[PDB]
Amino acid sequence: DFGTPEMLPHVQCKNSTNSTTLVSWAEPASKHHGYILCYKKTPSEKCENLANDVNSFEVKNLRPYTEYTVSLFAYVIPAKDCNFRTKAARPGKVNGMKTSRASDNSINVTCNSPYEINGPEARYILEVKSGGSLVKTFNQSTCKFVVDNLYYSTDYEFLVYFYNGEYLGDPEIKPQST
Amino acid sequence: DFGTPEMLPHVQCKNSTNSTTLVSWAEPASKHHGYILCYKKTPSEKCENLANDVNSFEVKNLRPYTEYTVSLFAYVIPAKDCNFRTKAARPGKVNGMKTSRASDNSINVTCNSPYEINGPEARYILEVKSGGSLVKTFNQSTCKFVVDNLYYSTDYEFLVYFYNGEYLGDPEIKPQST
Ligand SMILES: *[C@@H]1O[C@H](CO)[C@@H](O)[C@H](O)[C@H]1NC(C)=O
Ligand SMILES: *[C@@H]1O[C@H](CO)[C@@H](O)[C@H](O)[C@H]1NC(C)=O
Ligand SMILES: *[C@@H]1O[C@H](CO)[C@@H](O)[C@H](O)[C@H]1NC(C)=O
Ligand SMILES: *[C@@H]1O[C@H](CO)[C@@H](O)[C@H](O)[C@H]1NC(C)=O
Ligand SMILES: *[C@@H]1O[C@H](CO)[C@@H](O)[C@H](O)[C@H]1NC(C)=O
Ligand SMILES: *[C@@H]1O[C@H](CO)[C@@H](O)[C@H](O)[C@H]1NC(C)=O
Repeated sequence: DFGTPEMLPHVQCKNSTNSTTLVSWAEPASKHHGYILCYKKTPSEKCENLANDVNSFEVKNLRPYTEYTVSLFAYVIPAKDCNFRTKAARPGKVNGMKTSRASDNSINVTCNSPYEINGPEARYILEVKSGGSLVKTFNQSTCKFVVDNLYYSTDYEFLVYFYNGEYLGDPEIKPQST
Repeated sequence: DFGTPEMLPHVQCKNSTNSTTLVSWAEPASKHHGYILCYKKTPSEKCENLANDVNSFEVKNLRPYTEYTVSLFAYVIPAKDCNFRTKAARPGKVNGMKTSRASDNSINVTCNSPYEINGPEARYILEVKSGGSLVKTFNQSTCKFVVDNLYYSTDYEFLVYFYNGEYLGDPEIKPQST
């Protein structure tokens, strides 16, 4: 109906930066208005000629946990797009793992996300070991752990794994004494 | 016309793996056929409510050298999609840089692509230094360099930079003697 959320014509957005753009549109004199800005990555179609007279094809080299759309075209020598999602895989290792003394018997552990997530979620698992024995374990949304109440002159190992909702990746291991 | 490249109905593609899928379609008894399989990443629209009665908006936190599409919706409190591309940025550092002796006065240098490309191309720049002086330079598509005819008992530094068609990133530096 008139005044309900409708798409706006003549929108400008080309004045971009490496990480931003300025989106601008016509100024209505008329009344008071609310707005919804919508955006997505423009994906480019990748086409290939298969072998003649084949019934199936294995599409390879796809990224894990990614939504894709396929279409087939035939020629002699309404059709809907087919949607699928690749299965999840093991994520990569965390980046920039830093182990630091917070106090006399306290250690602070920080890291940044892996580049390859490969799944629906993002969690950080920290294992704390001494002489190969599990001393403490933590599971968080943010890779900022405060590990306190440890023994005074002890060698500890800190193992941070990324969890993507389906898989645990390899740990980034860092030694740190008290 | 009849027999020219037309989109095929009833295509199946859901039996995926972490990096592949099986795409299958109806077997025509009729004649001999050629095929084009087309695919792309299905991008998800990200919508947000802006402030009321505004004329412009700065879309931030975008990836460098990425194509995007924007649309605006107004409501009281044919319109085309607007396409743009973020500008290029400095790529990241190369991964897994390995320096090895190929012979007595020969060194082999290998690395893998950075995670962040941020531009249209992919090239590897290798600088070879001795006592801070530039000895050799190479520019290649593949990060596999064979550095021969060096002096016999000399310390050299190998600096590999990634070039993305617009920017050079930071070097990965590795010492290697002959
Ligand atoms: C992808 O799946 C195969 C089959 O299970 C597995 O061997 C491979 O490790 C997987 N990749 C990752 C990164 O999980
Ligand atoms: C340890 O991290 C906490 C935040 O999680 C912070 O308040 C504290 O100052 C940090 N200590 C050191 C030594 O960085
Ligand atoms: C970490 O916690 C989440 C809940 O917040 C849970 O679903 C997940 O299973 C835990 N991590 C691992 C590695 O299982
Ligand atoms: C993005 O652009 C700004 C402005 O020139 C610059 O300071 C910043 O370093 C750029 N980022 C990269 C990774 O090139
Ligand atoms: C050096 O690399 C070349 C390929 O570029 C290969 O033929 C040669 O065997 C390599 N040598 C060593 C020591 O790996
Ligand atoms: C490397 O070579 C390409 C041509 O193949 C050239 O366009 C580019 O300028 C060179 N690299 C750098 C860092 O300029």
